[PDB]
Amino acid sequence: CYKQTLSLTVLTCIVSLVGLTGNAVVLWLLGCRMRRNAFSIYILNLAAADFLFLSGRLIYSLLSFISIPHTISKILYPVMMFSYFAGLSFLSAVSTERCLSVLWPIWYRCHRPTHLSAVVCVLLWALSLLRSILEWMLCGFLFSGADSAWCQTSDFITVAWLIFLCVVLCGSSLVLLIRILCLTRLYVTILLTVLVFLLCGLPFGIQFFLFLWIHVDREVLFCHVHLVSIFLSALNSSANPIIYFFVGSF
Amino acid sequence: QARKLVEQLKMEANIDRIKVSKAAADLMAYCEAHAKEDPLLTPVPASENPF
Amino acid sequence: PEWWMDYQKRY
Amino acid sequence: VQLVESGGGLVQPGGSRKLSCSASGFAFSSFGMHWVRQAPEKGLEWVAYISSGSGTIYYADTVKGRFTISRDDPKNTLFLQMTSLRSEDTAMYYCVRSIYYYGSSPFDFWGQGTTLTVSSDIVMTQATSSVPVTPGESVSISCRSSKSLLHSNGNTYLYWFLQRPGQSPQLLIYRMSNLASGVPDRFSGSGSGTAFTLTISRLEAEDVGVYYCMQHLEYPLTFGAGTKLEL
Amino acid sequence: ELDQLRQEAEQLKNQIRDARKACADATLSQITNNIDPVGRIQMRTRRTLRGHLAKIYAMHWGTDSRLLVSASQDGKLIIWDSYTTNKVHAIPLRSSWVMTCAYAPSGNYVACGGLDNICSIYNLKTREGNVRVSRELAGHTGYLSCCRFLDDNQIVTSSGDTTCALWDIETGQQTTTFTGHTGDVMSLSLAPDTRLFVSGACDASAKLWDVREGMCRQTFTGHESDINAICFFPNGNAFATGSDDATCRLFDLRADQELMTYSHDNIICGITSVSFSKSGRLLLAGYDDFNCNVWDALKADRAGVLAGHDNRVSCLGVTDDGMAVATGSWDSFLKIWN
Amino acid sequence: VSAEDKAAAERSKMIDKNLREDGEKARRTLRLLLLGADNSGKSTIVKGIFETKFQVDKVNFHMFDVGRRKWIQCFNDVTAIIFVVDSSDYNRLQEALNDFKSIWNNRWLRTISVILFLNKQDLLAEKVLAGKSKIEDYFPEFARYTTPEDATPEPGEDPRVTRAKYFIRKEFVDISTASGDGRHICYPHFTCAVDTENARRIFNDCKDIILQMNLREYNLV
Repeated sequence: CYKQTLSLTVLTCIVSLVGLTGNAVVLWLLGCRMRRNAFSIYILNLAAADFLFLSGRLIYSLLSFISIPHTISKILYPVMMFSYFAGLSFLSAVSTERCLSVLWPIWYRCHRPTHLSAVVCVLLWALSLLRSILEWMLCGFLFSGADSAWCQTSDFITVAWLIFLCVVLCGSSLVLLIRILCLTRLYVTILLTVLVFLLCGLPFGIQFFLFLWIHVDREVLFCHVHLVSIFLSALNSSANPIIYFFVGSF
Repeated sequence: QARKLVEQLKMEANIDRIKVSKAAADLMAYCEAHAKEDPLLTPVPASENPF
Repeated sequence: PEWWMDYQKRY
Repeated sequence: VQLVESGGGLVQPGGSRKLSCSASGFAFSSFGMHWVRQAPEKGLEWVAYISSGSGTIYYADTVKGRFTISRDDPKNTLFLQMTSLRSEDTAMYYCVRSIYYYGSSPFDFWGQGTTLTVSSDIVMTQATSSVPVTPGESVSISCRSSKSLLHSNGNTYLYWFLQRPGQSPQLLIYRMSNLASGVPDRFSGSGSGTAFTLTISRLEAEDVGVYYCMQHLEYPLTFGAGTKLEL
Repeated sequence: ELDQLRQEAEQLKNQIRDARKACADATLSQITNNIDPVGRIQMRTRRTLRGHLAKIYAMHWGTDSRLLVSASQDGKLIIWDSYTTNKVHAIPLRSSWVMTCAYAPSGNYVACGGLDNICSIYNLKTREGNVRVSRELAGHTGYLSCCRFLDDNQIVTSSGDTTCALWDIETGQQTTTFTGHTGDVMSLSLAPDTRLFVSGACDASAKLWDVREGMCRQTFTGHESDINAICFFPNGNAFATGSDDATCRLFDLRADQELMTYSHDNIICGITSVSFSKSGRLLLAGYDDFNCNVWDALKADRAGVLAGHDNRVSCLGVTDDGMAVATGSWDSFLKIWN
Repeated sequence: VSAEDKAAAERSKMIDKNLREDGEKARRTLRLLLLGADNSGKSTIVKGIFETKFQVDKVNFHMFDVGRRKWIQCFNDVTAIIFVVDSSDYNRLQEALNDFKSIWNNRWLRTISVILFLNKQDLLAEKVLAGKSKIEDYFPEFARYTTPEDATPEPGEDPRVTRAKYFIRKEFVDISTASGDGRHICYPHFTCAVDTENARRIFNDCKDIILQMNLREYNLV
């Protein structure tokens, strides 16, 4: 299995590098701008969530080759997954307000509070933290000797949290298509953002927390599901500054 | 009617022009006499900028 | 718990 | 522009009262209002301050914890509620409007006050206490301070006030150099940090009274002992 | 007939043109060729003034070089303390369509006007604490483009009815009407001695007026599009103009023709505002291309750029002490450069 | 900060608290600009500045008419320009089509949409049924023009009027489709003098203008 592990891990770093710099430019461009519309605050927060995730993924992948302390991973994992989940919620938030722009356009442009995007983004940051602290408590050192049924619920909530973010993303994107139908870019962009989420961003996390409590073959699950999901996640986060910012910038 | 335009052009037709060579020197002298008093040209130290 | 591989031991 | 006050009268010690002042003639909401009291024979002492929007309230340590200041913007009225009155709280309470921006003149208007008869700090001193002067002659009133009143922004925060007999104090010089509106040009101000003077060239009648110098550098606002000019 | 009178105009228009070529013995470029270039001017944004919720069309400085007034389509004049970025006043306006703003030399008054054809004068410092209208000046049949003060009771206005006006605010009526433009007047500048003023109009012409008399002493015609901005040289013997043809031009009063042109093939956008520095060595012009340029007024070479705005740069001013430059834009922001 | 500079800062904060509050009222009102030559019935549709306020479906509208190549830059941030054209006076339709071209192709109105009310479709019916006046004398292309069979929303009116109608609408829409790049749209209507449905049409058109602004915020269109 030495071919597969080295092939994908090297590629993930290159995907990380092409995207980690692709999100710094977004953070630089959107940070300097002063207009800062509703869409831009979400993209700014989504670019921030990708920076920590790719930094964690790049650092983690390098240590698979080079040597370093093993305790470093203790401070590297619960930063990636705090940033992986924040980015996935910011995408469900973009499509929700994208739908509200079409259903109620006058309300969006005239009656929507100006700091709704700021408040919703800090709430989603708080929710991701609350999930992470709950996991570190019920699954780890503070319930180590109690029982193994306290980590199981912390993984059941996480899977139930990821499904909700798919329903909010896909439900919002489906309702928009109905309102417009009842236009080439509108279909292409909507179906592109859903597919890059369903099969590039969501697979990891769903398999990590499902298979963490369902037994499967080690060879299939590791070299073909866990490593492929790692590579796909960095592909989604790298693709987000393109799909959301630079498509409209040129 | 058209008597105003011909009367106005007469006023501008007879005025004391001076040479452009004398014009540039007078402008140049003002920009050399006061060249030490414009902060925008030569930046003033940070202890003299109110900004 | 028994079937968990290395990375499933995150903490 | 008017500031008429109500309340007052004899109060027993340990009691309570609510002094009130009403404004009519100016934008009361865009003004900060001060309370300054004056004992029967002593000088002027600063009590409390409420800002525009009521978002900033300061008190003197004598009245802190037992006096509350408030304003009613729709009704154009300023309050001051007493608790646990004392024998040191006997004075005539004045209401002062103050407006703060660049180039403004704070402590412009003083309303004739109400009499209540209950039955660190920048000390700054007026060395003289009484000046017998001849009409038409220039007179100089000087007061000094403990620390420099010249700020890093170039403003020397010292105010000169005049109290004619049986009248409310009015402003003459704000920030050590600037004449107030309606004040004759014969008045002038000069000085450095911890050294100030007020020159009244070509003195005239209806210009005799007790001259006060106030600091606005920091709270509490400290007045002077008061130098009076008599004929 | 009318042809005979119209034929005399063509005789003089060539007589002035001929008598004007007898004075061009050398150009301003040849004479100022052997003077050292200014260099590269590196100005950084020292302040940004926030609070306007719409486009800014005009600003004007105060003689104290610290306060400035700003106008915006939101319908509010704000007076700023540039050193501390504070807001001294916010003055609501009857009409939201404001094109001009003036700050009186004494500081007691600010003027405003626009599509309402009215120049409204405001009493800044008065009792009652608040800013109120002292006079609404009416009489123009077109929108108001620029207004400048000569005194607390003496004001010059330019309108889109091809006329400029001189007013007495105490009386409230026009004293002098300056006529002679065949198009809308977009800007005017006041001589430092307050005895002359130049007017730029949408007929590609610039006219020098005598305030005391009421006559057009000279007419300058060198542009090819609308003149949008105008500014005297500090000496009072020259002025610079800005046009929709992406050129700035310098005109001499005494010689009575153009001395220099400030063009560059990269610039194809019009010039909104123009201003000089305290000495006259720098010409600052604002452009529709979101940024401002700094020219060397004696060598015609670009000396820098002030690129900090996200929309059209609408206004531009230099303090009387030359410590700062303030720009405003349609992106609802002001910036103090140094 | 001194005591006075601190008090000045607190005043500056309260000016902000009122600037933003006024901005909220400004954000919920929709500004329009009314244009049209004299004889257009411009002032009689919603039944130097004359502001007019009407509200429909609890949405505030605000209409200005000026009584132009220079001041038109002020109205770079309006919701719509309402252009009002008499479809009866065949002499001056060329002026109307040239007036409309200059507004459509103006540098500062590149992203401003135009609602196009064609006044006096009742007077047009009289001139086209009476027979005294003919379009072909004024626009030669009318003779070689056939009514679109597909676009036939004509309820209970002569095909001669509908031929005359839809030809005048084409002459304006084609100016809109020529150089628009898709950033701004023209909405053509047909209003008489007794028409009362006018306020709704401006509203139903502004709801589409705002929808296309939001579809450009999210890079969808």
